[PDB]
Amino acid sequence: ASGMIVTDAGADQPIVFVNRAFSTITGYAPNEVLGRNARFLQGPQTDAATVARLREAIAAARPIQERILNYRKDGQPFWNQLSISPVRDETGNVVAFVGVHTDVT
Amino acid sequence: ASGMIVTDAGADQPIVFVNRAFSTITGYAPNEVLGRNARFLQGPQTDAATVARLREAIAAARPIQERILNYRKDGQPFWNQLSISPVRDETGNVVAFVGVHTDVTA
Ligand SMILES: Cc1cc2nc3c(=O)[nH]c(=O)nc-3n(C[C@H](O)[C@H](O)[C@H](O)COP(=O)(O)O)c2cc1C
Ligand SMILES: Cc1cc2nc3c(=O)[nH]c(=O)nc-3n(C[C@H](O)[C@H](O)[C@H](O)COP(=O)(O)O)c2cc1C
Repeated sequence: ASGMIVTDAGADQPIVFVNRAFSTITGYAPNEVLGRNARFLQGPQTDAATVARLREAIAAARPIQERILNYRKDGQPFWNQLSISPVRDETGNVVAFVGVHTDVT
Repeated sequence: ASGMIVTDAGADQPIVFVNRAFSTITGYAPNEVLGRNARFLQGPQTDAATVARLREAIAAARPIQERILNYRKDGQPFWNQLSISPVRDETGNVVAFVGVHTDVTA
């Protein structure tokens, strides 16, 4: 099953919602991630260039997909196939971001 | 501000998340809507042909935009500029639906 992360659009894109599969994949319960930026999933072997592409895409509200090394709550690394898209209203304002992720280890 | 509704993909699309603007626009608190299909926003002056287009688009997981007459919790009508899109994983599976809505009553 594919995880889903919804964040606010501004400040530092705090997580406001995760689905069941997010917890299955990452080992984190919703209560311990809500209000945090999803970058806590990253760790020592995460590719910095991949992180920088995500950072630029979110800043510009551009859709992006990456395969990124993430870490479960218990510290185990896994390959996360991640897609992020902005959610926009009719006037083009960004309301939220939505991420979908799949463990492709 | 623009409301956002997230629903499950399956089983008549129950609401799983709303943002604060959803409550400002509709008068419903999250507790009052979680687990329900968003059609409780409709009422007797809602255009049946618009509802049909929504029904067919959601069943097909096709993005759709419509202006639809909706009703606040206490019954006040408002025009809802609504856009609904599926959320897909890399294999194309629909994970959720996301709706963004604005009160465009003149
Ligand atoms: C909706 C959404 C979902 C995200 N999901 C993930 C994720 O699953 N894994 C990850 O490493 N980063 C994820 N990110 C990216 C980080 O939150 C952050 O944007 C990224 O690391 C770049 O920013 P930084 O350089 O400030 O950390 C997500 C971001 C958004 C907006
Ligand atoms: C994510 C999402 C958000 C929705 N938001 C609204 C809304 O704001 N107003 C509305 O009248 N219907 C909304 N709907 C549409 C109804 O939930 C429903 O799909 C539509 O009325 C057609 O179905 P029916 O004939 O089975 O009621 C939304 C649906 C989804 C999936």
